[PDB]
Amino acid sequence: PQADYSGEIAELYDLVHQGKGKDYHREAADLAALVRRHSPKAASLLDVACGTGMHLRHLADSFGTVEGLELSADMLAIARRRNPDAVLHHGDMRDFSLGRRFSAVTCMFSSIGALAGQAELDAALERFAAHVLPDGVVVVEPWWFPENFTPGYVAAGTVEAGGTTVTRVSHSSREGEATRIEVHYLVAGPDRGITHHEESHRITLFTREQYERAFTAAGLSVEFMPGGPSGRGLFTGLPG
Amino acid sequence: PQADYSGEIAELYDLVHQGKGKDYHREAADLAALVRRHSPKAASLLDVACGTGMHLRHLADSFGTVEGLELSADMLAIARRRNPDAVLHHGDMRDFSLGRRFSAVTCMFSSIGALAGQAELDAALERFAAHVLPDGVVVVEPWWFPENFTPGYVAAGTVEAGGTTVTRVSHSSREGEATRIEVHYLVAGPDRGITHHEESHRITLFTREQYERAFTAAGLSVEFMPGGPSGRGLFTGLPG
Ligand SMILES: Cc1cn([C@H]2C[C@H](O)[C@@H](COP(=O)(O)OP(=O)(O)O[C@H]3O[C@H](C)[C@@H](O)[C@H](N)[C@H]3O)O2)c(=O)[nH]c1=O
Ligand SMILES: Cc1cn([C@H]2C[C@H](O)[C@@H](COP(=O)(O)OP(=O)(O)O[C@H]3O[C@H](C)[C@@H](O)[C@H](N)[C@H]3O)O2)c(=O)[nH]c1=O
Ligand SMILES: Nc1ncnc2c1ncn2[C@@H]1O[C@H](CSCC[C@H](N)C(=O)O)[C@@H](O)[C@H]1O
Ligand SMILES: Nc1ncnc2c1ncn2[C@@H]1O[C@H](CSCC[C@H](N)C(=O)O)[C@@H](O)[C@H]1O
Repeated sequence: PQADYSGEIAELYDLVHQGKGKDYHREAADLAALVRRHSPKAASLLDVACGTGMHLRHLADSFGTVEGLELSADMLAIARRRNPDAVLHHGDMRDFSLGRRFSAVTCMFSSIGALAGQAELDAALERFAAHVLPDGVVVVEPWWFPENFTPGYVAAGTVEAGGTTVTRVSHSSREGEATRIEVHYLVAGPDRGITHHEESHRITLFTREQYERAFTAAGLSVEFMPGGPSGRGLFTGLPG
Repeated sequence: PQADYSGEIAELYDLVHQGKGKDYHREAADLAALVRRHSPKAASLLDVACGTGMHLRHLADSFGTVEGLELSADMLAIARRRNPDAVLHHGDMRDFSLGRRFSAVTCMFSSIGALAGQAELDAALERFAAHVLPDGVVVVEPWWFPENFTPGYVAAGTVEAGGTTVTRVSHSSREGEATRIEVHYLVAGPDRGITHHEESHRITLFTREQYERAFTAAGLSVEFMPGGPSGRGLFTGLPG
């Protein structure tokens, strides 16, 4: 299985997540209101691990200048197509340097959990702090805390769009201090026939203290609020 | 991919077909009624390619004595558990010889489409007539005809049993004189994780007249009723 968000997996991302019920329009509106709460006059936003650019496409309608960073070229391609007039960088949230700062730096949908341990987490928070304006805000949607993760969780759904049926089923286990989530897809359409795809990801179960440590090492005050877009809450941090 | 109805594919059969809405109770009832129409005092019944023995289990409530014949040892094992007091034979519809005759010889759910070519169809029908009593009836549920099969058809459904989620997705193409149906499964549960399975079959697209000629060569009068249990109609033959 792949772990790199590429190929047909990357192609099926938007369809499966929309079918699961993810509402990027609501999420972007919530996020713009969160940002303006901590930074009333905020005018620009860097979305880190922006994936297919779905958040940016909507954040564009609340913020004058949006920008992305994304490690997977195949995810980035879809995002650039969707956000043709924004700058979207190919790069790595651990070690990136855009030479500018934004009112908000966001990292959504637990993309932070692709990092391996405290050192990587710390390095990414430090980069997020390096790209935020002095009156701005950094927003990170965490993965589950270890005590709130349910090993053995099964998600299964099937959606169809434009002649094609796509079933996605995931199963998750605890693997050391991370979730191993294994995801299988069957994709069937009249002319193309049926194929099976798979991916597999390790998503780190950082504790609240570990996120907090990373924010604080970056010069950011930190606040957690439970709930948020995926039930995992949101951290925000403010420089100074 | 397997073609032989074995292993996990055989274990999944009942759940997926019942999940798809197949009602062997109502089909058994209909079949028993149809049998009696033609042979009012009918007492015994042979189910050829009986698979998991689902029809047999309900036909037992209508006919004094039921028996089956199945090629696949793994399907048959399921059928023997389900029908512990009936005789179920391990054998081939193309050439079996049981030593006795029955009021009804049935062959249901397009099992007859595993045969290729007029010679095999003929052979099977002559065996069915070699096992029917003189006042009894042969019932064969055909596959689609070449004129009414829908190429490109995709089926997808999900069912859950015992904590396990099973998703089955089929694609069907016209592969010459048969339907190629390729079936994929994803099976997931909290304790067992996810597993993928696949089968693929050619199911022969015999014309109406090919079945008619098989029944005729076998000594049976033949009638066709459109619709039937699965949309494909039903043929019935009476020795004579
Ligand atoms: C709702 C719920 C979820 N979970 C965990 C279980 C499983 O690891 C995950 C939900 O699985 P999913 O719905 O198949 O995954 P999701 O759409 O959330 O996407 C997640 O996994 C994919 C692979 C990542 O790209 C994505 N960034 C993640 O959010 O979240 C829990 O532990 N408890 C819960 O109540
Ligand atoms: C609804 C419909 C279906 N079809 C064809 C398309 C496909 O070949 C078949 C439906 O496939 P399915 O629902 O996946 O299959 P089904 O449950 O009927 O099982 C069939 O294929 C399996 C492999 C055999 O063991 C079984 N003996 C067959 O009935 O029927 C048609 O031609 N016209 C139709 O209107
Ligand atoms: N080190 C890294 N730097 C930047 N992006 C990364 C990364 N590791 C993983 N990712 C990206 O993180 C994303 C996780 S999926 C979430 C994508 C998007 N934020 C959304 O909400 O839909 C994928 O696009 C993946 O390629
Ligand atoms: N030559 C042959 N003789 C006997 N059974 C056969 C066969 N070729 C295929 N089969 C059986 O045909 C069945 C098709 S599935 C239909 C099974 C059952 N009649 C039901 O209605 O649910 C499978 O059990 C397969 O193993």
